Amino acid sequence: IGPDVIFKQLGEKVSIIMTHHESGEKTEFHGLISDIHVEGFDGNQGFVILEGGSPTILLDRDPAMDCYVEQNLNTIVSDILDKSGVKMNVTNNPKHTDIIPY
Amino acid sequence: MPVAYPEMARVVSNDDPKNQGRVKVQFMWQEVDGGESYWMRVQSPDAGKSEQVAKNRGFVFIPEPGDLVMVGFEQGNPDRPYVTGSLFYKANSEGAATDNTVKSMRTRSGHTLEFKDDEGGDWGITLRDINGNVIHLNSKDKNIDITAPETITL
Amino acid sequence: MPVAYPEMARVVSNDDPKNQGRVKVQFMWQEVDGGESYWMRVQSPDAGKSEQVAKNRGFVFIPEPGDLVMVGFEQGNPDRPYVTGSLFYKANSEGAATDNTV
Amino acid sequence: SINATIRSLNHSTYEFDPVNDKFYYDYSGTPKGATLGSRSAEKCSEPIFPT
Repeated sequence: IGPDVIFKQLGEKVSIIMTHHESGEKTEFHGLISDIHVEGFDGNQGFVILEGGSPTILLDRDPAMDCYVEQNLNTIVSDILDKSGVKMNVTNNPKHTDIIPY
Repeated sequence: MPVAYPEMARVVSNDDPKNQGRVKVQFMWQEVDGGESYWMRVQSPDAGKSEQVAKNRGFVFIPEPGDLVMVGFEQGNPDRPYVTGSLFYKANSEGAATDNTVKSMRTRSGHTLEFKDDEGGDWGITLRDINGNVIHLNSKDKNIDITAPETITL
Repeated sequence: MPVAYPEMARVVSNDDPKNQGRVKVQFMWQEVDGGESYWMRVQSPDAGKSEQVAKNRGFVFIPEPGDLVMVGFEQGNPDRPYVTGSLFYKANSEGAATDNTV
Repeated sequence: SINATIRSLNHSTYEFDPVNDKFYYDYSGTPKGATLGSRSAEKCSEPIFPT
């Protein structure tokens, strides 16, 4: 196949569903891929390891400087999530609704 | 929690809405794109009050827009900035005189209070403005001169 | 990378070759053998320029050789020293008058 | 064993010089050593960091 063609799955979606047959319960998870390993020993055909997790993992690779003047936690969260290229579903609903000067 | 150390900035605004002598600065990471901070305190060599002086007892010299300042953070918290002092640099300084013989205090209109330590000439104290009112204490000659362009009243 | 905190020194020179009000100091680890630093800035309670005062506006009192000063470091970098203020001590001062009246 | 990851190339640095009264600025750069794996990794991580 070629390792550099396998490396094209970086950042793609992953689904995991677990089902209990006796009761009918379920558990679901959605995530993204961030690292890929291509391995092989003793001349076999090889295998692949996919690593990743929740989309907040890809929000941890960009240290910077910035500041916010006279806003609340609602507006600051929206501004931060609007400047990233990661697509995510959000429920924005904090309890402290007052203005923070700096 | 992060830890912060002193930085350099530029004074932007002076008109504090709460009348407490605070200023607004602009940091170096805001230089290319623009921006400014909130109101922060300026520290002084002397400040307080008394019974005969209710407010503004001490040394009151608030910075002007365009000044280069040093900003510090109290308790190491980057959310608690304050101004510690001002700096002289290439764009606004002519340095010290020969043998460091001049010590002065000047405002933006041109008011001056000056001490000259050169005992081989120009030794004394001067208080004057740009219009031409002078009071000069001359130490080489032991004289006192008072000069007014228009009128001197006693 | 190391982190530096304020410390004391002694002034040795005023004669700045670039005419900018800088001084040279001697640290406490240079006392027994000898040595100096490079030229450093001194901070002031008031310093600027104006339209009528082109240069040297504010409070201009440059320290003299033999003075005891406190040295700070910008961003914590030990390669960025500056003078923050001068000190009164035993060899220097007669103190305050009675009731601090002078 | 060959591995690839996602990293950000949208960065810059600044400096203020008071002795010369100048502001210096530098942004990003150009690659000089790359493989076929490096090109696929940087093409995948480009849309993640637009700021």
